[PDB]
Amino acid sequence: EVNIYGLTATALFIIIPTSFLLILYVKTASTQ
Amino acid sequence: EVNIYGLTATALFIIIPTSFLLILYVKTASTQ
Amino acid sequence: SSLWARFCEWITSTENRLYIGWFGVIMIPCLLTATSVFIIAFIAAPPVDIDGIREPVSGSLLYGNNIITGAVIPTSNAIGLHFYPIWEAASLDEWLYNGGPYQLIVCHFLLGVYCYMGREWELSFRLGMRPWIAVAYSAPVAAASAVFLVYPIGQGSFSDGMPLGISGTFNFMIVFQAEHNILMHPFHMLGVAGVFGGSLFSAMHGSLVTSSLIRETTENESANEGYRFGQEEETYNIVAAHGYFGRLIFQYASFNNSRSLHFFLAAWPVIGIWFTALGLSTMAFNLNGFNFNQSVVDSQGRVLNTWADIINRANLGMEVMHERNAHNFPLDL
Amino acid sequence: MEALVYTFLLVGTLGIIFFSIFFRDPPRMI
Amino acid sequence: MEALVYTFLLVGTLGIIFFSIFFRDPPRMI
Amino acid sequence: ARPNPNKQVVELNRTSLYWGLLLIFVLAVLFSSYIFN
Amino acid sequence: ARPNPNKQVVELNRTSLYWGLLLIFVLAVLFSSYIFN
Amino acid sequence: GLPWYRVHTVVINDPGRLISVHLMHTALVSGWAGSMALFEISVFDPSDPVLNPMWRQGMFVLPFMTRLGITQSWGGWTISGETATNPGIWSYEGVAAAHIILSGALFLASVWHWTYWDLELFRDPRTGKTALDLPKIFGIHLFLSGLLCFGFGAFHVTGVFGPGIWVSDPYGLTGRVQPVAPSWGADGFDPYNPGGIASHHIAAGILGVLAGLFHLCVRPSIRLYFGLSMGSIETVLSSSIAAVFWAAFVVAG
Amino acid sequence: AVTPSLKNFLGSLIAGATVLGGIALAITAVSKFDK
Amino acid sequence: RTWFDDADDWLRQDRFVFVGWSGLLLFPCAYFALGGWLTGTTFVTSWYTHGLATSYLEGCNFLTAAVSTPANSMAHSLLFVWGPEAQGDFTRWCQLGGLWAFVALHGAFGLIGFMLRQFEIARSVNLRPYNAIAFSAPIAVFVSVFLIYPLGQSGWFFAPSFGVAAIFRFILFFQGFHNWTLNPFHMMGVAGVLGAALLCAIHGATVENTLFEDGDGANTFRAFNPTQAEETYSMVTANRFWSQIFGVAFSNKRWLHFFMLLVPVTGLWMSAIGVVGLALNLRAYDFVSQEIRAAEDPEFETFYTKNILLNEGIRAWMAAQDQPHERLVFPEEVLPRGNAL
Amino acid sequence: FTVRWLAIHGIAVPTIFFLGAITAMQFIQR
Amino acid sequence: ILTSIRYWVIHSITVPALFIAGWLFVSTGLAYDVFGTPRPNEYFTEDRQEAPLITDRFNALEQVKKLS
Amino acid sequence: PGLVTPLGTLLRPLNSEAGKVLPGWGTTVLMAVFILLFAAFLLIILEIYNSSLILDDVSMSWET
Amino acid sequence: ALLFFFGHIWHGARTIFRDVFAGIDDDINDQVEFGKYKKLGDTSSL
Amino acid sequence: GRIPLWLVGTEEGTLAIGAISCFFYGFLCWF
Ligand code: CLA
Ligand code: CLA
Ligand code: CLA
Ligand SMILES: CCCCCCCCCCCCCCCCCC(=O)OC[C@H](CO[C@@H]1O[C@H](CO)[C@H](O)[C@H](O)[C@H]1O)OC(=O)CCCCCCCCCCCCCCCCC
Ligand SMILES: CCCCCCCCCCCCCCCC(=O)OC[C@H](CO[C@@H]1O[C@H](CS(=O)(=O)O)[C@@H](O)[C@H](O)[C@H]1O)OC(=O)CCCCCCCCCCCCCCC
Ligand SMILES: CCCCCCCCCCCCCCCC(=O)OC[C@H](COP(=O)(O)OC[C@@H](O)CO)OC(=O)CCCCCCCCCCCCCCC
Ligand SMILES: CCCCCCCCCCCCCCCC(=O)OC[C@H](COP(=O)(O)OC[C@@H](O)CO)OC(=O)CCCCCCCCCCCCCCC
Ligand SMILES: CC1=C(/C=C/C(C)=C/C=C/C(C)=C/C=C/C=C(C)/C=C/C=C(C)/C=C/C2=C(C)CCCC2(C)C)C(C)(C)CCC1
Ligand SMILES: CC1=C(/C=C/C(C)=C/C=C/C(C)=C/C=C/C=C(C)/C=C/C=C(C)/C=C/C2=C(C)CCCC2(C)C)C(C)(C)CCC1
Ligand SMILES: [Cl-]
Ligand SMILES: [Cl-]
Ligand SMILES: [Fe+2]
Repeated sequence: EVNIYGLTATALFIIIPTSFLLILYVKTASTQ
Repeated sequence: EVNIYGLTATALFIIIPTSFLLILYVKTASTQ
Repeated sequence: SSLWARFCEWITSTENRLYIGWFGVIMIPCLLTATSVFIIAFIAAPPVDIDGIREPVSGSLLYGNNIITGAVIPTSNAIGLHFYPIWEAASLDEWLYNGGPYQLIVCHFLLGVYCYMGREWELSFRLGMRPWIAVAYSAPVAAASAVFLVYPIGQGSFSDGMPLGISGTFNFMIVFQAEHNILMHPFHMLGVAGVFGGSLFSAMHGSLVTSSLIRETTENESANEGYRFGQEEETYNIVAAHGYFGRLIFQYASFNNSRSLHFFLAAWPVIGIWFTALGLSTMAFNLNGFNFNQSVVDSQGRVLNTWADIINRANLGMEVMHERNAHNFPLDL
Repeated sequence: MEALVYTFLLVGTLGIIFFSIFFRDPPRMI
Repeated sequence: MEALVYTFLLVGTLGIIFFSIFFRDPPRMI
Repeated sequence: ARPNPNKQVVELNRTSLYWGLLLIFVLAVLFSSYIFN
Repeated sequence: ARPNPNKQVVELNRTSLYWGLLLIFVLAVLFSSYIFN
Repeated sequence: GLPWYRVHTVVINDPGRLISVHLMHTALVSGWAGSMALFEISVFDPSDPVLNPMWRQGMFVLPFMTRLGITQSWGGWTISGETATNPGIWSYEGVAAAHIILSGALFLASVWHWTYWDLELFRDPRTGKTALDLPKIFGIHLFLSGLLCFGFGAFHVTGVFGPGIWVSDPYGLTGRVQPVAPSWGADGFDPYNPGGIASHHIAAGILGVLAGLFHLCVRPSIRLYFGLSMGSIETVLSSSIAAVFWAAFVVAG
Repeated sequence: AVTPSLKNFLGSLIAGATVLGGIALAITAVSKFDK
Repeated sequence: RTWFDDADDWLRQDRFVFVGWSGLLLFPCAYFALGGWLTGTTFVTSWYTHGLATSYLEGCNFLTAAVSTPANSMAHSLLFVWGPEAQGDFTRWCQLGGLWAFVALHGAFGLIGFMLRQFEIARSVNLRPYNAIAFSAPIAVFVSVFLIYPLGQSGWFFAPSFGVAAIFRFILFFQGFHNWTLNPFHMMGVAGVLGAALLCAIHGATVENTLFEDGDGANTFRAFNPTQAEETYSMVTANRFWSQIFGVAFSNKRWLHFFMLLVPVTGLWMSAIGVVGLALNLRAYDFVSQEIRAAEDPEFETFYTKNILLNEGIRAWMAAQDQPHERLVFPEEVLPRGNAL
Repeated sequence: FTVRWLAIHGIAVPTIFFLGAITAMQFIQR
Repeated sequence: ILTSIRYWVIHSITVPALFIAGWLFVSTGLAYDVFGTPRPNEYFTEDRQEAPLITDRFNALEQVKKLS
Repeated sequence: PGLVTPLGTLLRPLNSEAGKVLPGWGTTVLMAVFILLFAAFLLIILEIYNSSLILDDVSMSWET
Repeated sequence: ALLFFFGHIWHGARTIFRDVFAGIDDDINDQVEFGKYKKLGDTSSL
Repeated sequence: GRIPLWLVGTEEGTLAIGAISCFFYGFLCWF
């Protein structure tokens, strides 16, 4: 049986550091 | 039965527009 | 200098951010009490006998209720109008069974909102405005006190007050229509006209002012940067807006005075809500709605039917099903 | 399980209320 | 269910490879 | 002109940040009970 | 001094963007089979 | 400083980048088409079409392929129950994979225009500004739409060169894919007559070709030109959204 | 082969044309009268 | 010069009223909706379709008069005066309930003419067209409850009749058959309506209360020049007021009036979407979880499971006289009794 | 004529007819 | 809105004419036959002691005159 | 002075006619005639589909 | 469909009102009077 | 001079009050 929690853990570990890096990149490339 | 699809839908509808607004706010408040 | 003088100067200062004043010393702790009881009782309240007929009713999130169905259950009918605090109860597993936190939260929330109205007077007087914000705030205070205090006094039980929840609000409203026929009551139609006219007048004024904003910015950036804060220039051409409205409908239904327009905005929905606030208080004392049963009669003597004679069937259907396990004697609910 | 989701959403709404009240931009003059 | 997650992760890795190759910053001179 | 003469900047202030986050959480609080059913 | 004399700026270029995103997806591709089990 | 709700207004006056985002939108729609087709194949159960039809299973984009005649998969099973030998190129999975290939191709087409947007088509040869000739563009597009409409009605519907469409028993028992005889009398407007759908596009594409060539040739009046602001571009968007939601109530009804 | 439905129908396409013609004639009767 | 020039000279000449290029629609296509509603409430019965005597001529009052919907056997015909159901016989056309289909389908163009007249004066007097986009929301409401709802639901009979005591029947119709209460789109709608009614009272009781000092007497209405370059209410003072009482407070009276524009139209559009979803009978009726738990465990009894058991009591009592074309007469044993309440 | 002439008459002309009708309804000796 | 005295021949004479016409349009009972509403002893025929029920669609002009 | 392609040389006369429009009325009255015919066509098919206009060859029986 | 109705109304407004897209001009005249100017802004016969 | 507008409005108010009083009288026991 597939995990109840596994797809949630996968999607969270995808989306959270991705958004964390996108914030910093857009803040950086805004100035220059 | 609980919507295991539904909890992922809840978490995605939380995190995606939140990150979308945070990118724009940090880009805005970077300059000023 | 003195302790009391320095304390009064601090409490009537206008530089602390959220103002306090002298009504604030009852507004702040009492509403914090009501909030701190309500958040706990919305989450982890045990089931409550609302009926006094030994049938507990689940209302909290932990016992199989979501956000819509979650509610703080009102007090049992055997408790009546008796004041029932924590210290008169036996245990906290006995206070929560007989409609505990509703009795506390309602009596806290009312004393909170009256002192909040006093605070809205007090800060206006401390700044030097004209004092009539509290008069306008008197309308939802009346609308809260009519369903939380006046109607349970009239019915003689705290059971028939409004349950503190989304799905409980509608079970208050439908049974109120069943026993009192609120739609066929002229105060309630005045309140419906109040809320619909308030929405109309808000959308109309917010259209006719936004449609006359003076161009001060470009067309790439925001249209809200044209108003620098704390200026002296009228950012909307009220002459052109009034001319547009006069061409649109009438020149003798003018309201050319901006101050007359604002008096009309302040007095339409407030007087709209005041009549429903009286209407609930009148229906609390069993002064009923209208009644057009069997009005249209033919020349023989038989009974014809109208829309009132269909609403009578719907209210019979509600009435023979509300409070299904209590009523034995054929009337007085 | 879903009760924790409900409680998290209510507490997050109250937190955004808190930060909106206290950590706003100051409405500044001329 | 999980096969779609596997395929999505592999295709996303290949997409980041594609954007890294073609949409890099130009390595510029003096 | 090879560089774009229409590169323009998005802008989103703190008031709009609070409005957007409050909108998303209020929508979540409302629809979550019906989604979980 | 009431305003902070140490307000400083974070900086993250496009090379580091690609490295971070590739790291996150490679970690996901590796651990996803063991998480799903 | 633009607000967040008008960030696509930087391509009001940049038609190559406008074509680039048209291409990217088309690629995303085709990508949804292919992915939904593959997911619906993987969920779909062909076990018994007598008591477990397609619509009990919640199947969505497969009763459009079956509607326009795609009745066979690579597994060998068909819709009515028997098996067919030759699947050909065009099975369900082949249609899905073709849409994925379209998605990738339109992606790579979308990259090229915004990389090289500054060509010399999008330039007034007369005076030297960046305009576009909207009635002639409309004549071209209406001519193309008429050609595809006429070809679809003539060949693929009536079974001249295409394989036809699903025309069924009205009592819902013995439906199959058939070439359709286009009827031209008064029964062509009865919407329970597939000959009406057949004879529709034959007239529709011809009239569209005629009107498209008409707009390629003639030029409008100054009265209607200033009255509708045809030099602007956003009047086309306002007219197109109108036509689209007029179509939507028809396809819903 | 005209049914009674089409019979009473075509009078409506007559009548709406008469209404719009009455509108247009009411425009011409006073517009070019004044100018 | 030519035609379409003197016809633009006139229709845009100014008088007391303003007829225009869409006033030529609005004034003829409306006012017959008003006349038809007044005619149906005063003179015209409803004895044949419903079974209800609902006219001023039949003893009803202003509350209980309604231009009534046609019977269910007139399924979705447009019900013209001439044609396959009335054949031009005007008395039979009024008896068959054609007046409702006159007034509704005739004033649906009245709304279009009014919004285009509102759109045309805003081009004549050169102003921004934000007054036009607000009136689209009651048009969406009118279409959603009077037009799209009876189309996909087997009859014009299942439509709110033009009256006062008939709208109440329509409200209890939704409350007892559809459970329109539990619709999140209706939650959006009541939030929009009631918040707009809030913010109207707030702005009205704020602006003329933080007012400046121009006149001499206490009658502050007599101290306003309509041709004025100054202000009339202290924005800084009201900002400090509502900032210290409530917390967040506005600072931009562009955004204030735009927010007053934006709230009730958002509420009414987000109610119209739910009325569409109810027209397709995708109602917000019972859940899964509490029902499968309450069938197992008897003593559960939430307000939810009381509202469902009350709506069943609505739907089993009102139907046998609400819709006679079903031809059903319930015995008294079948009805939800409650054991002698 | 005049548009003002028409807007004065053509609304209020059937009004007295309907008011006399309603008064006759009310004085129906039923 | 105050410019009117005008005790006028066309104005002040024709208003009671419309009033008496609206009176007689009901009191003669003509409106009942014009718009088809029943009279207080005509709701129930002796062969039909119920509300009427319009059954079929295309023959309604033949059915309502039966129901009268 | 932009970018030059063979398609840029081919399709350029299509993007050549920058704003040449007719003085006067043009084909406006004929356009109005076609619009009225299209409105009558939609009214025809709407009343057929509602069966407020019964024909001979139109069955509307869900049985063909 | 119902949402594209509103989108169409918005773009139909914003197409025609391009010149006054972001605010009225500083010099709206005295043509907002009731009966003096006998035509709403058009200059054919005043 | 003319008959004044207040004297017109008083008589219009009496015409309103009489018709509304007859409306209540026909509301009570008439149909
Ligand atoms: C055919 C569809 C279509 C197209 C091509 C456009 C195009 C445009 N609109 Mg528009 N609009 C549409 C439909 C459309 N609209 C509809 C239906 C509405 C009514 C709701 C509006 C309401 C509207 C307003 C109110 C405004 C525009 C504006 C604009 C312009 C800039 C857009 C921008 O930067 O916003 C960027 C917006 C976003 C990035 C927000 C996107 C987030 C959404 C809400 C969630 C994602 C949706 C999701 C993917 C599902 C959609 C798929 C499918 C179902 C459609 C642009 C010309 C602006 C304008 O006039 O320029 C000044 C403007 O202010 N539009
Ligand atoms: C601008 C005003 C206006 C508009 C838009 C409408 C619109 C409508 N009316 Mg209406 N009506 C009006 C004024 C108007 N009315 C007036 C003034 C009266 C009082 C006499 C009425 C009395 C009335 C009744 C009694 C009824 C309607 C009905 C209707 C509806 C259906 C009509 C139909 O099928 O005809 C369709 C008409 C056309 C398609 C127009 C024909 C155009 C074609 C293309 C012919 C081309 C023009 C033609 C050649 C004439 C030109 C003359 C030439 C010499 C220049 C429709 C919504 C019916 C209704 O309410 O439905 C229940 C109904 O029974 N109307
Ligand atoms: C609420 C209705 C409504 C409103 C207010 C508007 C408003 C507008 N539309 Mg519009 N439109 C609508 C519905 C509406 N539309 C519908 C349903 C369609 C069909 C898809 C269109 C198609 C459309 C196009 C194609 C264009 C507009 C344009 C415009 C703009 C210019 C005004 C104009 O020429 O309109 C025209 C007037 C109307 C649409 C109102 C209808 C008036 C006629 C007389 C009704 C016909 C009655 C008919 C005879 C009844 C018989 C049928 C009945 C029996 C069922 C304006 C913003 C133009 C624009 O934005 O560019 C500048 C433009 O090019 N519209
Ligand atoms: C005021 C003017 C009034 C004019 C009135 C008359 C209008 C007619 C105008 C001419 C229209 C011609 C088209 C006629 C097609 C009839 C369709 C039909 O009947 O379908 C039916 C036919 C018959 O087809 C068969 O019919 C059978 C009937 O049972 C079956 O259905 C079969 O399945 C079906 O295949 O379909 C066809 O085969 C049509 C194919 C013919 C197409 C010819 C190709 C044209 C190529 C043009 C090349 C142009 C080159 C120049 C461009 C250069 C590029 C730069
Ligand atoms: C066991 C029970 C547990 C109970 C826990 C209770 C939790 C709730 C406590 C509230 C915490 C949040 C507010 C604290 C921040 C604050 O004080 O503002 C910071 C400012 C700063 O003032 C400045 O404050 C200075 C003091 S300080 O150093 O800055 O703190 C002072 O010197 C200066 O004069 C003045 O300008 O304080 C004031 O403006 C007034 C102080 C009192 C206002 C706070 C009470 C308001 C609560 C609202 C109640 C209604 C809510 C209903 C429920 C939703
Ligand atoms: C008058 C001309 C009008 C043409 C309108 C064409 C509109 C565009 C259609 C493109 C999609 C085609 C539909 C799928 C078509 C399709 O699926 O074909 C299918 C087929 C390939 O698949 P298969 O042979 O395997 O068929 C499947 C079965 O055999 C197996 O069971 O293609 C052909 O053999 C010939 C196709 C010719 C198609 C010609 C189109 C290309 C040339 C067009 C040039 C026109 C220029 C006109 C200038 C005036
Ligand atoms: C003293 C104790 C009593 C007060 C305590 C309660 C305070 C309530 C504070 C409301 C915070 C909302 C912030 C809005 C976001 C915000 O910060 O707005 C900020 C905004 C600031 O306006 P500005 O002039 O600064 O904007 C300038 C422009 O550039 C952009 O607008 O203020 C408002 O418009 C007031 C609107 C309040 C609307 C409040 C309605 C919220 C309803 C409740 C939603 C949550 C549901 C609760 C259920 C769990
Ligand atoms: C949330 C939600 C929403 C929205 C939705 C949407 C909008 C979706 C979309 C989705 C999508 C949008 C999908 C798609 C995807 C795509 C894909 C998946 C594809 C990709 C591509 C590929 C895979 C390709 C590759 C390639 C290249 C590039 C090169 C060559 C080779 C090839 C071709 C292979 C709504 C509210 C409305 C509803 C409900 C839900
Ligand atoms: C049917 C029909 C038609 C139409 C006709 C018309 C056009 C009509 C009109 C009508 C009208 C024209 C109506 C009106 C009505 C109204 C009335 C009758 C009024 C009443 C009122 C009163 C009674 C008063 C009230 C009040 C006020 C407001 C003031 C003070 C006092 C009180 C409050 C009481 C036609 C043939 C086309 C077609 C077919 C159908
Ligand atoms: Cl009792
Ligand atoms: Cl209950
Ligand atoms: Fe205001």
